[PDB]
Amino acid sequence: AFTGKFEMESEKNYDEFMKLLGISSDVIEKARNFKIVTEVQQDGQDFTWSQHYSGGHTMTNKFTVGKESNIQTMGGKTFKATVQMEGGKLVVNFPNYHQTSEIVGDKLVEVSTIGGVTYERVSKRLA
Ligand SMILES: C[C@H](CCC(=O)NCC(=O)O)[C@H]1CC[C@H]2[C@@H]3[C@H](O)C[C@@H]4C[C@H](O)CC[C@]4(C)[C@H]3C[C@H](O)[C@]12C
Ligand SMILES: C[C@H](CCC(=O)NCC(=O)O)[C@H]1CC[C@H]2[C@@H]3[C@H](O)C[C@@H]4C[C@H](O)CC[C@]4(C)[C@H]3CC[C@]12C
Repeated sequence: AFTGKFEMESEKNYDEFMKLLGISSDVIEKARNFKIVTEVQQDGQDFTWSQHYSGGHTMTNKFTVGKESNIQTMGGKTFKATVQMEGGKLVVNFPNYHQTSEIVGDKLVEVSTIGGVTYERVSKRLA
């Protein structure tokens, strides 16, 4: 149950990480300067995050954890894989991608891998 409103303030390897994944400039220009917000909603197996960035564009995804072909990017591009829970933390696995998504303490903490190279992110809640 990841639900809430969270503000980000940490980006590590950000400009290279988001390019490799397939952001041209759109989300990364907004993240480096303004640092992204979100509103999350989890209904057991069913999941939704909605994110918002500087000019007040929305990007959402809605998927069922352990189900496939409903999951989409910061840009909102759809993909097919199996999102998995392990210790209550959400992960996908790909040839080119991996990541893991969790709550530590009261703070929200994410650690990600593309092409074998690492990203990590940090956020504070105010729901
Ligand atoms: C507000 C931002 C948005 C990320 C973004 O779009 N950044 C562009 C960039 O990284 O440059 C992040 C910070 C940490 C994220 C959370 C962490 O992964 C932990 C936690 C993981 C859950 O599985 C789903 C909700 C969420 C709260 C995540 C939702 C949302 O994703 C958050 C709270
Ligand atoms: C940073 C990556 C990818 C960004 C990207 O590929 N952008 C391409 C584009 O913008 O064109 C983000 C975007 C959306 C994310 C997924 C969606 O938010 C849904 C899902 C949520 C769980 O916390 C973790 C797994 C999972 C499945 C997320 C894994 C990391 C993804 C795939």
